[PDB]
Amino acid sequence: KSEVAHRFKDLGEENFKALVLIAFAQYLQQCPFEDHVKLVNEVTEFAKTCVADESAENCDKSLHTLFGDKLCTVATLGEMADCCAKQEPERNECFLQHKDDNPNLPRLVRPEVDVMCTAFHDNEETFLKKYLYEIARRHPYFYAPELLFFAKRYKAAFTECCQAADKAACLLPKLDELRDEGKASSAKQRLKCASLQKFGERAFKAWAVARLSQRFPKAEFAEVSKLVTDLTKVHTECCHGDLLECADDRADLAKYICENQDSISSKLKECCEKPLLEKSHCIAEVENDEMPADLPSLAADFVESKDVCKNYAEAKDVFLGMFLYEYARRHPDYSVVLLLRLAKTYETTLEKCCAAADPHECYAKVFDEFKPLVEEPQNLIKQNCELFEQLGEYKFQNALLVRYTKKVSTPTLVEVSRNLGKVGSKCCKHPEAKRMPCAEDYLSVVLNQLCVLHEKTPVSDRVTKCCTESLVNRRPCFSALEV
Amino acid sequence: TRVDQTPRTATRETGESLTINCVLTDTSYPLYSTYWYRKNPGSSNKEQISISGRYVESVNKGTKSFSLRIKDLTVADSATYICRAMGTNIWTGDGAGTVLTVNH
Repeated sequence: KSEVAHRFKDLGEENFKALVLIAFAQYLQQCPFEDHVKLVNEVTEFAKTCVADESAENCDKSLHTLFGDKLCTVATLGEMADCCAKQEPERNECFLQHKDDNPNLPRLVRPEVDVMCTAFHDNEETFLKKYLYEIARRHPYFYAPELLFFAKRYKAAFTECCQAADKAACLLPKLDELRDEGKASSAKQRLKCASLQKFGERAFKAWAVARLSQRFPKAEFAEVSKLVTDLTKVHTECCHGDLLECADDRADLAKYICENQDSISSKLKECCEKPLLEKSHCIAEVENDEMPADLPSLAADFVESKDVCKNYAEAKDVFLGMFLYEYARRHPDYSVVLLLRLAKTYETTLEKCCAAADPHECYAKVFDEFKPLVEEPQNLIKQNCELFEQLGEYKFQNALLVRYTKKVSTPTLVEVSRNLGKVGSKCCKHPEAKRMPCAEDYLSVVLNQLCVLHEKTPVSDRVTKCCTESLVNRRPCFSALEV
Repeated sequence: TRVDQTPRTATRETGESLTINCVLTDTSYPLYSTYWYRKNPGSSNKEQISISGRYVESVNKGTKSFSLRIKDLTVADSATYICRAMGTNIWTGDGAGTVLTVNH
């Protein structure tokens, strides 16, 4: 068995080469493009011998072994050099701990449109690989498969814009959009990795159950659970640097989903017709399916049933998972974090009540405890959207700027405040029912990015406390801070 | 963590039986629930199987093994059979399937 050969066969040469490039660039963030090209070509040429013959020398070695050896060969020739002196699995772990989100790299200075377009024409392959490298090294936790989709979007932008009247008018703006989308996507991918990386699956899986249940309300719990399992695998591998395995697994998941649309969602047809990278991206951004017609209240199964405590005790995670699935499928208007706070509240009540002589009497009005929790984000959005609507984006940003600076580096405060002003502009324009999911979910990203930035240089204490305390309670912690 | 389903192909004649044997492997977690599904020939939807009458499930949580036996085999049965296992952590996985063909 040759893993490299299997991955090459499944991914195809072009995708294999791009993924190897991203993988190296995300670790050797400091190395020149040409260094990475050499490495990729060498790896690819070797992979081909394995494809031709799985019994060829070294073909049976693990991807981590082969990758580390390739990287490490370069390194012997600061701290990065130390990882190279370690053996697998310590070596991979070491490299993973050394993916620094921001050891600072100078912002990208784009050539002039005429120069770019000409370079695009002269050598599309190298030109596109160059960009792949630039993005990857600047964003080490950027979800690999997604980077491949962005690359095809960049290729489309150059294809269309380089044969337009005003190169810049067409191209420069698209590039700006892609850059912005890219940074956003990378921030989301860091949030997911941070949960997996520290806490492990249960935190990620909880988030996944809630999100998938809102998205696929008609799907059965077992189906949602299966999808969370598959997604956890993809995400785990990508997060730890198992890029090829992750990419192939994502392709396999999209395929599974498309072959089981009738058991998942009625909104997947359009995506399942798309090309392999475009299909997975579409599925990932698919709008929520309409929820089933007459859904009963959760009261019967989660409050009235005699088996509440029995079902909880037997398999707590299963029971809580079911609660989260039932509540989420019924509430696409809630943020995922709100749903997680409701499940945590339910968990704490059951853990307390089930120990009582008469559990039912104890947890009989649990749903009442939910009301204040739901209202807090709801009112916070109302007041802020109303303030935004009266101030405008700029003045709004400045009000947030002063508010947060008063509570707790100026460049960071400016950037975050600007982005927060945009949340307002983006989300407040949406109907009340859709405001929470977009606001709270995007804010959780912006705050995680702020946490990361504080993490590299911990000068403040209040922020670290809120950042590492509870992921679900990050915003309320932070939001509730005083001057 | 994986679920191994055997046999992946089967052909029986009318009036016979079929036993599909599934195993939850590569996990440290216990087996909680089991699920059996039927995907009709030329179908884009799998419906869950209510274990009754001809359908007989045999569970062994220690071996983490579960099997389904179909008593009387008819042409109508010709379909793809999928087994799903759920661990106590909710890790949910599917066996690779069984393509059974019933002939007369």
